[PDB]
Amino acid sequence: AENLWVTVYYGVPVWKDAETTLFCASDAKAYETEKHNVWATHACVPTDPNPQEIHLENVTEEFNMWKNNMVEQMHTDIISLWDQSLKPCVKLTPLCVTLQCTNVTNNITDDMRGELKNCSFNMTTELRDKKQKVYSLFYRLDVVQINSNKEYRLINCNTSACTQACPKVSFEPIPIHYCAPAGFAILKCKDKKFNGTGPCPSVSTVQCTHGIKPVVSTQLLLNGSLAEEEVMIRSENITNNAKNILVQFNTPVQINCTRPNNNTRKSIRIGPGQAFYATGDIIGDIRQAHCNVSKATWNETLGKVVKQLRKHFGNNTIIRFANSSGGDLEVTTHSFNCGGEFFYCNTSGLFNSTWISNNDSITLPCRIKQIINMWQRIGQCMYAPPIQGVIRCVSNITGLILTRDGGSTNSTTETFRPGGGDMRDNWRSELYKYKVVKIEPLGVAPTRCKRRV
Amino acid sequence: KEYRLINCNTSACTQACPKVSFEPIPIHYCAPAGFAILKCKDKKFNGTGPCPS
Amino acid sequence: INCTRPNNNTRKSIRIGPGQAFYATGDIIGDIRQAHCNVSKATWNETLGKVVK
Amino acid sequence: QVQLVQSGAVIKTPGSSVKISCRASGYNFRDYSIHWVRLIPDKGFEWIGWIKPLWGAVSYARQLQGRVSMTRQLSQDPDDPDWGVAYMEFSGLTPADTAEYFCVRRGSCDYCGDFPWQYWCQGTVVVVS
Amino acid sequence: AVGIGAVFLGFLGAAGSTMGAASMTLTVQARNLLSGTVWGIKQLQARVLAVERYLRDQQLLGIWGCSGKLICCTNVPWNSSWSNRNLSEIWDNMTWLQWDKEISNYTQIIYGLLEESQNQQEKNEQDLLALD
Amino acid sequence: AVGIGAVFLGFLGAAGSTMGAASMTLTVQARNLLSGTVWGIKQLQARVLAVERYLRDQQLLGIWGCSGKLICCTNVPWNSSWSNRNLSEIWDNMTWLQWDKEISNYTQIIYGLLEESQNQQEKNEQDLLALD
Amino acid sequence: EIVLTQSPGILSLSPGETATLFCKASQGGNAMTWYQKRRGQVPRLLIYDTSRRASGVPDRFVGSGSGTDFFLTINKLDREDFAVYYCQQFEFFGLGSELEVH
Amino acid sequence: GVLMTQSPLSLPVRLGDQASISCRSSQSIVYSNGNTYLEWYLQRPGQSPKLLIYKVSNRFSGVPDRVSGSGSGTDFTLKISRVEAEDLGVYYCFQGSHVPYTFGGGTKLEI
Ligand SMILES: *[C@@H]1O[C@H](CO)[C@@H](O[C@@H]2O[C@H](CO)[C@@H](O[C@@H]3O[C@H](CO[C@H]4O[C@H](CO)[C@@H](O)[C@H](O)[C@@H]4O)[C@@H](O)[C@H](O[C@H]4O[C@H](CO)[C@@H](O)[C@H](O)[C@@H]4O)[C@@H]3O)[C@H](O)[C@H]2NC(C)=O)[C@H](O)[C@H]1NC(C)=O
Ligand SMILES: *[C@@H]1O[C@H](CO)[C@@H](O[C@@H]2O[C@H](CO)[C@@H](O[C@@H]3O[C@H](CO)[C@@H](O)[C@H](O[C@H]4O[C@H](CO)[C@@H](O)[C@H](O)[C@@H]4O)[C@@H]3O)[C@H](O)[C@H]2NC(C)=O)[C@H](O)[C@H]1NC(C)=O
Ligand SMILES: *[C@@H]1O[C@H](CO)[C@@H](O[C@@H]2O[C@H](CO)[C@@H](O[C@@H]3O[C@H](CO)[C@@H](O)[C@H](O)[C@@H]3O)[C@H](O)[C@H]2NC(C)=O)[C@H](O)[C@H]1NC(C)=O
Ligand SMILES: *[C@@H]1O[C@H](CO)[C@@H](O[C@@H]2O[C@H](CO)[C@@H](O[C@@H]3O[C@H](CO)[C@@H](O)[C@H](O)[C@@H]3O)[C@H](O)[C@H]2NC(C)=O)[C@H](O)[C@H]1NC(C)=O
Ligand SMILES: *[C@@H]1O[C@H](CO)[C@@H](O[C@@H]2O[C@H](CO)[C@@H](O)[C@H](O)[C@H]2NC(C)=O)[C@H](O)[C@H]1NC(C)=O
Ligand SMILES: *[C@@H]1O[C@H](CO)[C@@H](O[C@@H]2O[C@H](CO)[C@@H](O)[C@H](O)[C@H]2NC(C)=O)[C@H](O)[C@H]1NC(C)=O
Ligand SMILES: *[C@@H]1O[C@H](CO)[C@@H](O[C@@H]2O[C@H](CO)[C@@H](O)[C@H](O)[C@H]2NC(C)=O)[C@H](O)[C@H]1NC(C)=O
Ligand SMILES: *[C@@H]1O[C@H](CO)[C@@H](O[C@@H]2O[C@H](CO)[C@@H](O)[C@H](O)[C@H]2NC(C)=O)[C@H](O)[C@H]1NC(C)=O
Ligand SMILES: *[C@@H]1O[C@H](CO)[C@@H](O[C@@H]2O[C@H](CO)[C@@H](O)[C@H](O)[C@H]2NC(C)=O)[C@H](O)[C@H]1NC(C)=O
Ligand SMILES: *[C@@H]1O[C@H](CO)[C@@H](O[C@@H]2O[C@H](CO)[C@@H](O)[C@H](O)[C@H]2NC(C)=O)[C@H](O)[C@H]1NC(C)=O
Ligand SMILES: *[C@@H]1O[C@H](CO)[C@@H](O[C@@H]2O[C@H](CO)[C@@H](O)[C@H](O)[C@H]2NC(C)=O)[C@H](O)[C@H]1NC(C)=O
Ligand SMILES: *[C@@H]1O[C@H](CO)[C@@H](O[C@@H]2O[C@H](CO)[C@@H](O)[C@H](O)[C@H]2NC(C)=O)[C@H](O)[C@H]1NC(C)=O
Ligand SMILES: *[C@@H]1O[C@H](CO)[C@@H](O[C@@H]2O[C@H](CO)[C@@H](O)[C@H](O)[C@H]2NC(C)=O)[C@H](O)[C@H]1NC(C)=O
Ligand SMILES: *[C@@H]1O[C@H](CO)[C@@H](O)[C@H](O)[C@H]1NC(C)=O
Ligand SMILES: *[C@@H]1O[C@H](CO)[C@@H](O)[C@H](O)[C@H]1NC(C)=O
Repeated sequence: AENLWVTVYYGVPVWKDAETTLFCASDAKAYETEKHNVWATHACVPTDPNPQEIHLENVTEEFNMWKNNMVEQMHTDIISLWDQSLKPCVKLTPLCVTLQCTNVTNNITDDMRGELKNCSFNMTTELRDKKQKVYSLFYRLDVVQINSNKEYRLINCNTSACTQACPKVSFEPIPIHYCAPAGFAILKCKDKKFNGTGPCPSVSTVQCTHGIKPVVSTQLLLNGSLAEEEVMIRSENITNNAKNILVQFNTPVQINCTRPNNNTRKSIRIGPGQAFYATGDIIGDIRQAHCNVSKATWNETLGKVVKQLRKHFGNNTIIRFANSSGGDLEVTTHSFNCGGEFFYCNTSGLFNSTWISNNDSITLPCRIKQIINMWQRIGQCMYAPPIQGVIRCVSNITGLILTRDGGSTNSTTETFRPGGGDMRDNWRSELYKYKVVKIEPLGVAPTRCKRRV
Repeated sequence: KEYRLINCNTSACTQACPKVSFEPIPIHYCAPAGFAILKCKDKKFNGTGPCPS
Repeated sequence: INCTRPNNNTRKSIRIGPGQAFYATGDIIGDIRQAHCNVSKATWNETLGKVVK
Repeated sequence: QVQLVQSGAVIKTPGSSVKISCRASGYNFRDYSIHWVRLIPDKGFEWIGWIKPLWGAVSYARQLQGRVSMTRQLSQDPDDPDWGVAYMEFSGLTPADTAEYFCVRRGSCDYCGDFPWQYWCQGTVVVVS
Repeated sequence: AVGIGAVFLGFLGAAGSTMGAASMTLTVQARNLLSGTVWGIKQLQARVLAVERYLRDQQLLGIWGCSGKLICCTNVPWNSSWSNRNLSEIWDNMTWLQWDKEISNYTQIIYGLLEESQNQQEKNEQDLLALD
Repeated sequence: AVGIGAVFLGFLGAAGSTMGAASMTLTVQARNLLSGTVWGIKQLQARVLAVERYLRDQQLLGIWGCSGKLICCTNVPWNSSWSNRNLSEIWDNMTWLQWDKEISNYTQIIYGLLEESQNQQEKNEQDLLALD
Repeated sequence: EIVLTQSPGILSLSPGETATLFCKASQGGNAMTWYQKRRGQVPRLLIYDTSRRASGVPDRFVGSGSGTDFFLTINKLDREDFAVYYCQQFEFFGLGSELEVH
Repeated sequence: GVLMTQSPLSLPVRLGDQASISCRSSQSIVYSNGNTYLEWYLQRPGQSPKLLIYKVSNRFSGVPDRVSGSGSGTDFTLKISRVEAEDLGVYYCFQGSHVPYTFGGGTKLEI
């Protein structure tokens, strides 16, 4: 009776916390169009479907979004994949050359400036002895003045030769389902009210995560995952200011964005099999690209998020907003890709408010760069191919990324500002529900049986 | 009467190295461990339908 | 064994193209001298005396 | 090693603008924040602001806005990527602004927080006529 | 619907209960432990890490008495200096997550004792067959 | 210091002695037999060659009578045409390296006989349970 | 906002006499650090976040505390160990203490 | 939760006409083998609520040839071809994906 022996049980449900690599798995609709249509047509497997998302009881694991892994390796994976869709494409060594630019044919004022420059320049042919003369159009943010005449050059041609993206491939988002291999498990906090930190009371295991699309956006993350019922804010430590504040609200705000200009692409042969898609002529009215949001829904959602912000900050507090304080281009404004072309669209018009302790729309003008320098790499650029026609796209604004000014000296106003910074804070808004655990079977337990001879 | 090569408007060309040859060689395919390869040893057999040996 | 070059160099970057840097030798400041090495006389005369034995 | 070299001390007339360049070397400059802090005599320390050089995202203290500006400059070469320069421009001078200024970096350990500094520039004396 | 009883039979679904769920679920976690151009290298090394992990556990059972029984039993008496607990309370109250921490202070004491007991018993069995 | 007796229990420490050292050390050599950008490919194929080699040996014990006992015993009589030696002189005068060469002129006669004896024993055992 | 107050403030002890400073926060839930500024030299963090001392720091400085109440115990001090001490919450700075050689 | 959003809620429906009661879920209700398990609930006042259909399009034995389900992913609409007085009262959606399941908000058929 009290002569207890021991038995080792194999396969015991128990785990620890660990860090492993994962494995992407995308749906077959990206495999309908084939042969390097977009990325993850050869990098991810087609999905084993319908994951075994079952429930679990009487259980509590502490979570963390901040020192969580699988967000680090995703920020490695997306960059590492992003490089692999460029090496089959053209390099622009023969194009960093003296330009002869002039203004586009347009009624120009003396003060306000056109954003298009009609530039002619020498170029090689397919042959080597002969050479050709050709012209294209460029925005104000890709030429600088080298120093009568007024000759320019491209901006990145003193640091890195540029890679044209192939116009065959596209940059549209696609769902990625991460999966854990055999010998691991992925938990999911199914609780409603959970600020991403501290113990979740109702976890549930899963085989593979649900749809996680990748977007690129600094302020005002787009097409995101909606909050469940309320409006939630999340942070690491709110009285610290050096960490951002993730706001995930409930109802999406529809945003329309467009370029009303009608373009033309113009193929220029550089050498054997080298095709440079420049911008041709502009048919119609030279007009400025812009975006619209709805007035009343935005004024409503700010009234929601102020009601949610006042919990952590005292009830009687004046709360205001401001434009971003400065820096480089794509952290003051907000950036996004809309059908294969990048915008940089001013957001002074959304954050001009103050909030007391008691048919129209908002237009906001954009700019269009053609070369990008995403993730701020030392040897990288990407000339975007100019796309045809009048362009527009419709999206859902889902959350914000904010930053408190942490000033000293007796503040009653707590002014807030948008800010992009790292790209990883976009990602942490999507993987806050999960963690990854490692199964360790072969437990051990005292009981009452004796093994015979 | 000046010419050009035929493929220069489509693709730059690769000279083969004169060291390597293109002569045929026997290749024996093999199945890995956990499979098998059957061979119809019949004489009069049109390649379609069941082989009896 | 001590080994040295007593000359004093300067490197000079030459941009060949985009992202290219040929680090050439700039000017030589001081006395144009020859690189050389020193070893000790007695230790070498000893260590040959060991290996002959 | 981690080295932070500032510029030299300077006499400035009242109402001018002063530039102070903190140059960092010995680490990957694109990763860590650069904070600016001041020591006024007989006041204790006083925080000024911070910058992240990856995109130049800045943030200021409250009681100095409209007067301070921060820029940065990276190293763009595959040979020597380590060194970085952070410029502070400080305008609207008063004779109370005579103090000594410091550029600092976050402590390098992973468990170290965001504010506790490890490395310090040698300090720059600013004196107003 | 699928009902409540399916998640009792689901993978890791038994983990919230006491031992009584673990007395019937042990085939499932044993089952799902095994079955799983630059990317293929990383998934290949993930797969071989998985099976190299599994075969260590089958080896570590092989050097004990339990070959593949999945519920073995052995012949070391339980020293009450570790547990200091009653019988049914660790068979009706504690969960296996809760059971993990109380035996996490000390490990390979038990495993060394099991190796010593099996290494002794095989020698005594060879001595039993030696006069046979 | 660490002493002399520690290397008796080290990896391959019993190789220099007779069988009496190797009669107890057998868990250690069994243990260390398993646990271990183009360089990743070469070490990956080394790792899978290692575990394939291990699993061939577990298979070759599986087709014999002893699954995971690690001290087998079986039922072919020792033909004295090979040994021609007294009993304890191959238990106290020889080493396993010395035992290797005296059974290296002939091999797989024994491995041929063990498969046949185990298959015959399984046949007679199937008949014994078939009448049962 | 958050107010910091060192204690006792200006102290006066001979070399060899071990001591302890104590600086009080206005409200809790946070964890302070400390600084050691010599005569006209570069300030120097000697202990971060509660009890973790930095690089190049001897273990004779031991800091502790909880609530709104944080201690810094200095033991086996030198005439060169003493300088002016500060304590920091996130960006806020106390006015400092000083331990005069008697 | 995976709570169901019902549209429309109150339907005064005349006798003989059609009726459409849709639900929209937060996630897909795709059970992990492919076969979703939806349920539509009858309810009269004074009665225990009972089943019409237990799938997207597979009904209870005893329900007449007038009630049908349709939809895919999140949008799932019930369709009654001819509405009688037996059909009046509160209707519901239901899940088969994973516990805890969510009943809806109730969709009342009236006259
Ligand atoms: C947030 O989420 C929304 C919802 O998905 C995104 O909106 C989609 O954006 C993509 C691209 O950004 C759109 O895809 C493009 O649609 C163009 C219009 O074609 C549609 O309409 C015609 C006419 O009815 C249909 O026949 C056709 O099937 C499409 O449904 C296409 O012209 C585009 O194709 C171009 O690129 C391909 C590349 O292979 C070329 O081969 C073509 O010749 C052509 O040049 C492209 O397919 C999509 O339509 C948008 N959805 C909606 C509902 O409008 C937002 O973009 C997203 N926001 C962010 C920031 O990502
Ligand atoms: C901002 O807020 C976050 C959370 O709101 C806070 O993160 C937490 O900080 C503590 C440090 O105070 C981290 O460390 C842990 O602390 C617990 C007790 O809370 C202990 O189990 C551990 O530390 C103990 O052991 C040490 C050994 O020497 C002792 O010296 C120490 O005093 C403790 O007794 C453990 O390390 C904790 O991990 C985080 N939380 C998370 C989720 O990461 C953060 O510190 C706040 N920022 C600032 C600047 O205060
Ligand atoms: C950008 O600048 C170039 C300058 O090289 C412009 O190209 C030239 O534009 C002029 C008029 O815009 C063209 O002249 C016209 O030619 C037609 C046909 O020969 C003739 O009928 C007209 O009377 C007039 O002479 C000229 O052909 C054209 N040259 C080339 C090589 O294209 C270009 O139009 C400018 N583009 C923009 C958008 O401003
Ligand atoms: C936040 O709001 C302020 C207030 O408008 C913005 O500051 C304004 O910035 C613009 C451009 O930076 C200033 O325009 C001026 O343009 C002339 C054109 O040559 C130039 O020479 C001047 O040096 C200056 O750049 C404008 O004066 C300035 N307003 C004030 C009151 O100083 C700020 O840009 C807004 N923030 C963002 C992120 O947009
Ligand atoms: C072409 O563009 C240039 C540069 O934009 C114009 O030159 C000056 O432009 C600035 C602002 O764009 C004006 O304030 C100056 O008055 C312009 N100088 C002169 C002499 O015009 C130029 O005017 C544009 N148009 C032409 C026909 O060259
Ligand atoms: C393209 O190449 C032509 C051919 O050299 C350039 O024309 C010469 O330009 C220089 C400087 O402007 C003059 O000194 C020569 O007299 C020009 N040659 C002739 C035959 O007139 C031309 O400048 C280059 N660039 C463009 C934009 O056409
Ligand atoms: C997120 O919520 C959790 C719990 O709901 C908070 O964790 C506790 O918060 C209280 C009050 O702030 C502290 O007294 C406890 O010590 C916290 N628990 C732990 C383990 O530290 C957490 O503060 C919330 N975070 C945010 C940013 O709101
Ligand atoms: C943008 O410009 C192109 C220029 O080609 C327009 O395409 C022409 O459209 C008209 C009317 O549909 C057709 O008759 C022509 O045959 C088209 N041209 C070609 C080359 O196909 C296009 O319609 C314009 N789009 C907008 C929105 O203005
Ligand atoms: C963004 O653009 C879309 C274009 O489809 C707008 O949707 C339609 O807008 C018209 C306005 O003339 C309405 O009459 C339609 O009913 C809308 N369609 C739908 C399905 O609602 C959308 O309203 C625009 N949003 C904003 C804020 O301007
Ligand atoms: C973003 O929008 C704001 C508001 O439209 C711009 O601020 C205006 O800038 C002009 C200078 O071009 C001034 O004359 C106006 O007085 C400014 N408006 C206000 C309300 O102060 C701002 O310039 C835009 N951002 C950028 C980068 O141009
Ligand atoms: C933005 O969010 C809205 C939220 O309603 C989405 O609208 C619904 O999306 C589902 C999913 O395909 C459709 O079945 C519904 O018909 C949509 N309802 C309405 C009223 O449009 C919308 O799809 C999201 N995306 C965009 C680009 O607007
Ligand atoms: C080799 O030449 C360099 C030339 O710069 C010498 O560096 C200078 O050394 C003097 C002596 O202290 C300094 O005053 C200068 O400031 C240095 N120049 C620079 C640019 O830093 C170097 O000393 C010479 N080597 C030797 C051994 O004398
Ligand atoms: C090689 O160079 C080293 C440089 O340190 C010499 O070491 C020192 O040389 C000086 C000669 O002026 C001696 O006085 C020191 O005592 C040496 N240091 C030590 C630690 O012995 C070394 O002697 C040189 N070797 C030869 C063979 O010249
Ligand atoms: C490239 O040119 C721009 C414009 O003159 C200049 O600001 C930048 O410093 C240059 N880059 C380098 C690496 O010199
Ligand atoms: C290349 O040149 C030949 C000869 O003129 C021509 O037939 C062919 O169409 C050209 N290729 C292309 C892609 O135009």
